[PDB]
Amino acid sequence: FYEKPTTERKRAKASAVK
Amino acid sequence: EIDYKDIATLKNYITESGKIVPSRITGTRAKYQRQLARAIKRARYLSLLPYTDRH
Amino acid sequence: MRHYEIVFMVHPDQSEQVPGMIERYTAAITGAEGKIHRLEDWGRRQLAYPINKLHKAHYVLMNVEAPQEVIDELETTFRFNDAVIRSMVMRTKHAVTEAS
Amino acid sequence: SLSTEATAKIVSEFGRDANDTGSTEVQVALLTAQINHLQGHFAEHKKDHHSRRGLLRMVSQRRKLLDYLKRKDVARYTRLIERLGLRR
Amino acid sequence: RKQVSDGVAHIHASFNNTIVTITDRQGNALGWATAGGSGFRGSRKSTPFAAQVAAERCADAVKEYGIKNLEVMVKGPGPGRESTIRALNAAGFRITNITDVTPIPHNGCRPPKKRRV
RNA sequence: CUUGAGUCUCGUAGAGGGGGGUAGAAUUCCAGGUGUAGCGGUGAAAUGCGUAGAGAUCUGGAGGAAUACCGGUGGCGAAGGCGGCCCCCUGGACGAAGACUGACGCUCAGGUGCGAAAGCGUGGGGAGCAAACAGGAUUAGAUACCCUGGUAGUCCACGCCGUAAACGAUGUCGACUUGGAGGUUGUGCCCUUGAGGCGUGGCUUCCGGAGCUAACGCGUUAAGUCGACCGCCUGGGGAGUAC
Repeated sequence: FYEKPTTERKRAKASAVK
Repeated sequence: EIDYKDIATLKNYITESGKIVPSRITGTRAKYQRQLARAIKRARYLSLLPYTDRH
Repeated sequence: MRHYEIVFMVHPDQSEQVPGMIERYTAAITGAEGKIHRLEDWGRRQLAYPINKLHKAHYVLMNVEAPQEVIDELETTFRFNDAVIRSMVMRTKHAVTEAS
Repeated sequence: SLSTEATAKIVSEFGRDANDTGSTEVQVALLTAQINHLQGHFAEHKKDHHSRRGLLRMVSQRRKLLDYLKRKDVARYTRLIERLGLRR
Repeated sequence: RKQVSDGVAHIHASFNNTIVTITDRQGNALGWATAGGSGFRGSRKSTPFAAQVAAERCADAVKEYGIKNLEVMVKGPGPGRESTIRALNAAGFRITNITDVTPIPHNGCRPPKKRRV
C-alpha cells in the first residue's frame, strides 16, 4: 500500500495489544 | 563487546536461514539489537554468515 | 589518521600472491605514517555461500590507523584489481584492541 | 566542520586571555571561520538543504552577535570586521 | 531407463493450477503432469482433487524409470500443495524431503494491483 | 550582575541530509541443455501465450527498480520526509562537570528559502507497475469494477510548479500546577556483585481526580492557570468562484 501498512501496524496495535 | 566477526556468538541470534531473530523473541534491550543487526548484515555481506539458506 | 579496521578477500587459488598483497599494501600504507597494528590472517576458509565460482575464499585483515586519504586510493587499487574479491574498509568504531 | 586546535587558536588570539571563549568577538570569528569553511562544502553539493539550515542558523547568529557589538562597544566592532573583513 | 532411483520432485503449486515435474538433481525434468490439465480444467475442478490425478499420472508417466526414494520441493502456496504429497508418496514412491521454497523477495519489484472488490 | 540567550572542553544515540561505490534475493528478458501439450485466467471466459518447445526445471548472462529478516506503540528531522552495507562531507540534538560574554532575548506583517504525489521543460534510461488506449467477459446497458496486452509517467540530471485529509484537523515562546504504568537515550552514587537498587537528564506512548470543554475529550508533551508576539474566523450557498 506504501501508506496503509504503517497504519495497520499502528492501528492493530489497538487490535493486538490487549 | 559486540562486533561483526565473533561468528560463534551469532548463530544464537539468527535462525537456520539467517533471518535475524526479533527482539521480542530474545529481549536484548533495543540497542544491542541494533548492533547485532548491523553485525549480522555486514557478516552476511562479507559471507561469514548467509543472507538466506539458498543464498 | 582515524582508525580503519579493514577486511579483504582474494580468490582462494592464488594465496601465493597474498604475500604480494602484503608487500604492496602494508608498504604503501606505512609510507604515510601508517601502522598495521593488529594484523591476522585466518587464511583459507569456506564461505556461507558461493561467490561467482567457488564456495571457498581467503580472508585476511589489515586493520590500520591510517590517514583517510590513502585508504581510499587503496580501495581504488582494489576496484580495478582482479585478484581481490571484496573489501570492507570500516571506521574506527572507537578504536579498540585485538578482536580474534 | 572545524577541529579542536582550529578553535583553540581562535580562542587564543581573539580572546582577551586563554579561555575567553565567551566574549562576543571570539564567538563571531569562530562562527565566521566555520562559515568560510562550509562555503567550500556547499559549493560542492548544492542539493544538501539539510545543511544550509545550519549554515543559515550560524550566519544569523553571527549577525545577531555583531549588532550587539555595535550597540555595546563600537570600537571593538570597527576593529574586528576588518580583522575579518566582515560586515561587507 | 537410466533408473537414478531418486530425484527432486517439483510442485509449482500456483493457485489456478499446480503442475508437477519430476527430476533428479541435475535439473533434467523428465516427467511432469498438470493438475489443471489432467483432463480437468476450470478452477474449483482444478483444485487438489486434480492434483492427486496429476500425481498419479506422473507416477505412471515415469514408473518406467524406476524411481524409489523421492525428494520433493514446492513452489507457491495453494491447495495443490499438501494432497499431492500424500498422493505421490502413496503412488509407489518413497519420500526423501518435503519443502516449499517459494521465493519471497527482499522488496525487489512490483507485482500488480489486482482485484479490489 | 547572572538566572535569560550564546561560545569552548567532553562524550552518547540516530532510516537527519548530500556524493560515491557495493551485495544478494525477486520480477522480466536473452542464450543452453533435458524433454513435454498445455500454459495462464476467473465467480465460469475468451482475448492472450504457445506443439516451432511454451509452461516446469536447473545452467548461466543483461537491465532496471526497490532493499525481505531486525522492525518496534522504534528512532531521527522545521516540516515534506528519512529503512540493505560501507566510505567521504555535513547538519542538528542530548548529557557530565566545569569555564567564558554579560540581556547578547521572544515574536515577526512584508521578505527569503525549503515544499509528498501528480504535472511541465530539455536530454538519457526504462525491469516490473501502469492513467490513456486496445481486445475478452460482466451487466439491462458498462465508456466501470474483472482479465489479456499497454503508452505517458514511475527512475536519473538540470530547470519549473507550488499544492495535500501538507492533520496532533491543536502557531511559536516562557512560567506554574496531584499521580501510575511503560518506551528510548545519556549519566551520578550503591556490594552497579548483576540484571540493577538508589537518583538525575532528555525525548517519548497510555491511563486518570483537580481544572477546563457543548460534548466527546484534554489532562505536567494540556484543550489546566497566566504572559509576549503573530496568523486566521464572523450563517449556508454563490465561492475559494468572477475580475
